Amino acid sequence: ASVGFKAGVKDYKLTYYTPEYETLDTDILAAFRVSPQPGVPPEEAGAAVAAESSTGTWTTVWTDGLTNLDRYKGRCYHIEPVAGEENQYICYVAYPLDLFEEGSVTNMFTSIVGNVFGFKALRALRLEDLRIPVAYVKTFQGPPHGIQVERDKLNKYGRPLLGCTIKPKLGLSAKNYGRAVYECLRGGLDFTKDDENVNSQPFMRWRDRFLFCAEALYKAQAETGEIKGHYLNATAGTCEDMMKRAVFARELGVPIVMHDYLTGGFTANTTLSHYCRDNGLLLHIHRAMHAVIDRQKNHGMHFRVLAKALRLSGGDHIHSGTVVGKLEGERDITLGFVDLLRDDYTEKDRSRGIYFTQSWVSTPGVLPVASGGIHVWHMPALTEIFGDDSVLQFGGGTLGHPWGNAPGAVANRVALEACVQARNEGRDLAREGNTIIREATKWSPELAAACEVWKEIKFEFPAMDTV
Amino acid sequence: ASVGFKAGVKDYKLTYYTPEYETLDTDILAAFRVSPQPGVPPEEAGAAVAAESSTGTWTTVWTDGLTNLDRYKGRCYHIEPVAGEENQYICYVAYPLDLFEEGSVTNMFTSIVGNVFGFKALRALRLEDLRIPVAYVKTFQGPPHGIQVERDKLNKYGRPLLGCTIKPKLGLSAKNYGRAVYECLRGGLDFTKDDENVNSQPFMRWRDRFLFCAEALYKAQAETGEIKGHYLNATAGTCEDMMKRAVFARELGVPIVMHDYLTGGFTANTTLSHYCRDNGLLLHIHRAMHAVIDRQKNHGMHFRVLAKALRLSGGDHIHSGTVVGKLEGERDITLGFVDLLRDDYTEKDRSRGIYFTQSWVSTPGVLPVASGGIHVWHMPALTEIFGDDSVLQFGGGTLGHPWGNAPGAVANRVALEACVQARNEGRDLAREGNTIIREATKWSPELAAACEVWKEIKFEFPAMDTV
Amino acid sequence: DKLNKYGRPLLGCTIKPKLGLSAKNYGRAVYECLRGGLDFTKDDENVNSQPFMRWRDRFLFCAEALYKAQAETGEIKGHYLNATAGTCEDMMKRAVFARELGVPIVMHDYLTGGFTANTTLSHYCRDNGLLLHIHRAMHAVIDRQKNHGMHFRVLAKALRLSGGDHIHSGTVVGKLEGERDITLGFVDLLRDDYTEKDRSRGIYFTQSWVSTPGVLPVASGGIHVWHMPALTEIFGDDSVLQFGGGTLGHPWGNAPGAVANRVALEACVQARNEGRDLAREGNTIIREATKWSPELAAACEVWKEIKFEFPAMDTV
Amino acid sequence: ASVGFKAGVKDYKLTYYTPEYETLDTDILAAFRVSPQPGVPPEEAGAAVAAESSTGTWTTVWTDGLTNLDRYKGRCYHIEPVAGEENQYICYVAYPLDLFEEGSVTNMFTSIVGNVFGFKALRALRLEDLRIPVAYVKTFQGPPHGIQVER
Amino acid sequence: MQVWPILNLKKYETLSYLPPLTTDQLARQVDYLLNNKWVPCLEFETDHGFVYREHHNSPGYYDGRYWTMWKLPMFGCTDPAQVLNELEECKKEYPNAFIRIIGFDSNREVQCISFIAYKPAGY
Amino acid sequence: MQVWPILNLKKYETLSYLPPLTTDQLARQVDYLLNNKWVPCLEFETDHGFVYREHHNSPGYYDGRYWTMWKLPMFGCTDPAQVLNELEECKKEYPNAFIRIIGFDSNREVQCISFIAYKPAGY
Ligand SMILES: O=C(COP(=O)(O)O)[C@H](O)[C@H](O)COP(=O)(O)O
Ligand SMILES: O=C(COP(=O)(O)O)[C@H](O)[C@H](O)COP(=O)(O)O
Ligand SMILES: O=C(COP(=O)(O)O)[C@H](O)[C@H](O)COP(=O)(O)O
Repeated sequence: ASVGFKAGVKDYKLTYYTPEYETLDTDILAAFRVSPQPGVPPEEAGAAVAAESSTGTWTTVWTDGLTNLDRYKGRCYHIEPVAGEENQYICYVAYPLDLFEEGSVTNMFTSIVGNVFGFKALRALRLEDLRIPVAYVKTFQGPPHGIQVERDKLNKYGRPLLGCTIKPKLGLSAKNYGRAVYECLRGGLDFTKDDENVNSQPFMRWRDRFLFCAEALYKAQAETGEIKGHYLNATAGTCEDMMKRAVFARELGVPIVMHDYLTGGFTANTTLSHYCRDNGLLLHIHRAMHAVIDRQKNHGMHFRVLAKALRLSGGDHIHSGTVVGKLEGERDITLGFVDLLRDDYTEKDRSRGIYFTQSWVSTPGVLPVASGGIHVWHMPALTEIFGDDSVLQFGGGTLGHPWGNAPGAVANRVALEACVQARNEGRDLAREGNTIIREATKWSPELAAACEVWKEIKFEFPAMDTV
Repeated sequence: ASVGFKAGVKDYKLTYYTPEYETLDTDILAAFRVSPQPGVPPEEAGAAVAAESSTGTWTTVWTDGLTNLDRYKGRCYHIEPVAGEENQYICYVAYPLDLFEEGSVTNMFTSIVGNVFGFKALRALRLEDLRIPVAYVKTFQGPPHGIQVERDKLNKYGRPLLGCTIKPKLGLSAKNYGRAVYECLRGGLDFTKDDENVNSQPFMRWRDRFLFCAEALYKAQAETGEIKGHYLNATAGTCEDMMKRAVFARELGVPIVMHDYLTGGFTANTTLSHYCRDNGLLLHIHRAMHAVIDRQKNHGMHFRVLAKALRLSGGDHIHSGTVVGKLEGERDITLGFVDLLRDDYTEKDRSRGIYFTQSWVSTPGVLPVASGGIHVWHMPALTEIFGDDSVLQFGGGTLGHPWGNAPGAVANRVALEACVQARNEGRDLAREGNTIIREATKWSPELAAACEVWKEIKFEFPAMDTV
Repeated sequence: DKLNKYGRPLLGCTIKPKLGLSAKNYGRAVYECLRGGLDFTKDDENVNSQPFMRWRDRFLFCAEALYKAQAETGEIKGHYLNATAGTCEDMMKRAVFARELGVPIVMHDYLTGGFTANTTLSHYCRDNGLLLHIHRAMHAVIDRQKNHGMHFRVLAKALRLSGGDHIHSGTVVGKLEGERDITLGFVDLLRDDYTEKDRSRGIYFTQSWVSTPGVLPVASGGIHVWHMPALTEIFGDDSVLQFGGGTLGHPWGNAPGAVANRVALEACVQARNEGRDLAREGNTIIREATKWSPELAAACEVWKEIKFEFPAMDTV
Repeated sequence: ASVGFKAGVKDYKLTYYTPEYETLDTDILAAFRVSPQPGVPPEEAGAAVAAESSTGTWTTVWTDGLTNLDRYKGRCYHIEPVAGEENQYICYVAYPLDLFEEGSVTNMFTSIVGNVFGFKALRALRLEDLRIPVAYVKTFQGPPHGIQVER
Repeated sequence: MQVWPILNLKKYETLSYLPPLTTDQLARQVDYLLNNKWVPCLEFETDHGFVYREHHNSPGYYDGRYWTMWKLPMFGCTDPAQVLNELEECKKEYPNAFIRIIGFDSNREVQCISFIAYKPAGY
Repeated sequence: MQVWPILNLKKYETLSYLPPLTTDQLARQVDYLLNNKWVPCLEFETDHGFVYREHHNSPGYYDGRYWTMWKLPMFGCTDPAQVLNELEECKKEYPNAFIRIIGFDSNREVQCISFIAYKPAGY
């Protein structure tokens, strides 16, 4: 029944802590790691988070009476204390399907992650996971192509794909870029790519680069007999400019373009994902800016949430970290979100940071891309961590080779196939990696030289974000 | 001269720590709060940050020789230890103008903030400030209108503007939204607005809302004799959808729309900023998701950087926090970025978190919007902190009034003018606030009731981000 | 015919300062000028779109202002909205917004903008019923010296061909150079259908126009009320006389500044129509009017002994 | 502070000859070869050129008071006589960045070269050079390709 | 300094900013028209004395510009008395109307003259 | 609980929701304007006291925003008595008009002040 309107403020827990609630299979569920300010009880913290990220505000408003608030309210249905933690809990919040705009990752984030992280009453807040209901999943296109279609278009099967970011990051001219791209590709790499910050600049305007890179990739393809691609970056300042770039790439008949989904944004990214689906272009996604958000364990959004969002918005590849390279990435956590990116069903598994069983109702899988401080000696670990369905990229690891780009590429290609052959023959990549690589140097001068150069280069630091 | 190519990895400091460098007035300067992993010296940490955010990678690449690396390289030109800090420094990095795409905040962030925050060698990293060169500032449109033009179009002068977010956040129908909007506006508020998560949903589709809200605002305007506006939210999943909304708002002849620049993204936001300039629509910007990025002092990006970026991309209003409300916002830091948002020149001032003197070469100023857990008793502090050029918003503070929306609005409007009159007469808002408010309740039943309801509601917690 | 204006030269006024005013202040100044009796106000030629005032904001406020002056006075008003821009695209966007506003006249700088863009604008204006006022910024860089360059009469004929409804033609008596005989000659080349060779006026060839419409010459630049009789006599009815400083420099504000100019002009028109000699009787005609028009009297007070008389560089 | 409005004409040099002015790095600078009519002093010639190519007109207008004229006015900051010349000087004029439309050479010429060459008070005038500030340079695309790209 | 009035200050184009025409002054305008050999014509209007926009607002379109013709243009008229008499006939017939005298130049097909000759009560 | 009135409740922007200004209160607003060194100016309007849309309805366009200037902005004024006197001169001349006092800040080119100083009968 309706009860009168009683103006004034009251605890959020009165309406938003609902420990007896059984979640609907159409609900979007959120796992928040909540660190309350002293004096703020877990129930009120979790309730404040559920309220302000859905239907409520700081004082009682009469308008709730025009609606059915219990039908719409987000609600904290469970709270579990964090082991070894001083005043930190995992509060689970359930959000009704009706609260979200169909197909809009932008709307989903605006609600769940829009204002709650700045609450004075909380010391810190991290969104660890989201259980996206299949009824909401179906409102999205998902990847323009996906793993199966991509291998089919490229006629590539049985091994991880190989890429390479052209270096230096900034400063090269359009013709030099193509020159570098041709040498890399003719050596055995499947792709080369614009570094993420290469958009259009005084030192190299984009159309000139797209043009020279097309000449270069077509030349490497004719020489080797293997389909080649170069991720032409469509990231730009406006949707219009971004589209012009996607359009010129289409005109050139090349197979793949790229976009920075976070710096470019979800709205533009979704627009590009659809265009790519409409025009048969593969979309490689870079995650520039993610660590500003997902690095710390106490505050932010875990990458697995940013990865699920990208799979929804749409992308054929997504940088996923290297585990063993120069940037942070724990193996168990990485293996977990890689499954969330490629598979159709993933069961809850806290040892890998998976708080919710997630189903994708056939949304195509995204190919994880390992890039950043990796080289030939890392090949066995990379092949074993990711398996065939991944793209392994070596920028410095190719353009840093003492003999040039083509031999640098041959080195990486030989190392990978050596690992693929060994694995297929039953060898243990983890135990036998160095031997597999070492054996190959015996017949590949190119690999030997690369091995010579990077033999004792490791990146091993303490991780900031662990399970 | 050119020196041979020597393959292999070497310290970044060999090329990127440049303590003797005098910054160019065309450089983009960055102030990074760096927390190195144990064993990583400040110089190498600052150099790794300068290198990987500009032209360098992990090993030496021969291609640097095709260019003039010193002409392009970003460089750590100064390092200052953080007082009271254990292993934390402020490393200053200078980036040449040529490294950035004209008019693209997206490109600027992709470089400066793209991959460095995930470095294994760093424990944490925060970008505190950016000195945007006037030669780069001029490549942007900036706000579609700006403070002067906005007051001129609305014919509003001499007091802060008043707004109100319609509540509950989600769940109201289109007709009920208009109903609530009309009652609020007829009471004296200048604006009402879609809550940020109200885009288009099963409970209320956007076109229906735009339509009813136009009927409502035009009715309140005719009744009061004052120009009214309602921020119609154009935030959407794709650029196309976003544009359709901006287009219908234009068709309705209403003065203002809104966008969530971070969840929507810089690419789409810049597209909308231009459209608004082209069609005379005021653009209110909401910062949903910012605290996920800017809350913690050790890691992320300070809001002042996100605010400068928005002024460049374009927006007429930007939520700036309330200082005294429900969400975090220190006064000195807030006063500092409010100046960075509204003024044309701001001198370096570390007491307010301003690391660089910033000039705007007449880029229009953005109106800061205080919203979130504020009510009538906060009016004197709000008027004094922000002054006339701000928009003060009361959602719960209006729809939580015991007599309905119209009286709730009258209460806020009377409180504000009471404070404006007192201030203009020479009274001290800080010392005399409660008396000014109290006097007004003597002749305004509406204010009295509101005062009755929220008399002892404060939000005072320890801040996470301080100077 | 479109403006329903007959029997006297038309009156205009360039808003000042040249640069620096905001969009709302521009409209404010425009409304005050127009309500006083001027037929037009105009963007100064260098007012295109700038940090201190973006064009759309100006077009919008100026439309509100001119429509207000028109309703108040009962006379059709116009404000030359400047479509001059850096690209054809931008120029067109401005012409398009002016069309949307339903205003009667826009303007273009044919030489700094260029003949290619000018011809594009001339056609658009024909297609959309917009009057086109043409400013000749940069012409003196080309036509000042007698030994080298291109005489303005060639630049004027070219503009009549490309297309324009008004063209700045000099004042003869104002702050910028313009000999009377030479001016009278090209004014005929601009307005008439046939002009016989006449070297005393610098006309080297008989020119026929086969009904190409005539262009209204616009006198603007350092002119004021005391110059009215000479201006009316040099140009006759078919001209537009513009007073920017001569209006915004009036001691009582824009509206009275406009009344002063409007009264001075009609006083001269009435006198001329009655048979008086504008050349001999000018000062008396003006002086008589000050007796019944406080506004004209004040203006007269202010500019009584201001003349611009220097040796001309280009003579016949 | 604001001073009352005083209608009437006065020397341009009163506002536009500013010999002590230090140019801003955002200013557009012009080097004009000025040949004044007899009786017209260099300072007034240079000032008339600075005024009429930027913010001023022939008589005093009240509207200047709605703005900050010193923020916008072009100004003759230096005058050097031409060697071997009879009554000819090089007057330098500085124009604030805000006076120009971004990316429009058309607007730049309309201001600097629009009406000053026809001044009755000058016998002749030549614009010899312009110092284009890098903040204004960046508002232009410049060549579609340029030497390197073309080769 | 005076403030230019705002209310009831409607004007009527040419000559409307001068003091009212005297019989002589009116006579002299008619003479001027005839001396230049222009064809005089009278027009009157009682419903819409000023321009307005009821049917369209595209550039250059206004309603109220057309008034109604009194009889026909006086082709071949050389006697100002004929014009002034028709003005009197029009006035007696339409004392409620605004009446103006216009003069056509058929060579240019433009009205070289146009001034208000009579205004109804309250104007 | 009260129901906010609907009829004859037109407002006038800044200060219009407070009780009527007393002589002293009005004086203090003028002082405030002058102390901040803003230029005072008076504007009056008798025909359209409130915003409307007769000529266009595109975003940001409204008619009624422009009122008419009383004389000129009082540049260099430092005596509030001058302002108040002009307000009295305006009132005697336009007792039928709404009159407001505005204050310009020429550096920002924005009106930092604007309030209704007089309202005609029935307002
Ligand atoms: O800089 C590199 C790699 O070059 P190199 O092979 O020379 O290290 C990539 O473009 C991305 O920035 C990787 O970041 P993430 O994979 O974490 O998105
Ligand atoms: O929820 C509210 C305020 O409603 P209420 O007045 O009822 O609190 C606003 O829409 C923004 O979320 C403010 O956040 P920020 O200003 O920090 O962007
Ligand atoms: O500057 C003025 C006149 O203003 P003022 O009336 O105050 O002198 C005009 O806009 C043109 O520049 C005239 O030049 P020309 O007619 O030679 O093209």
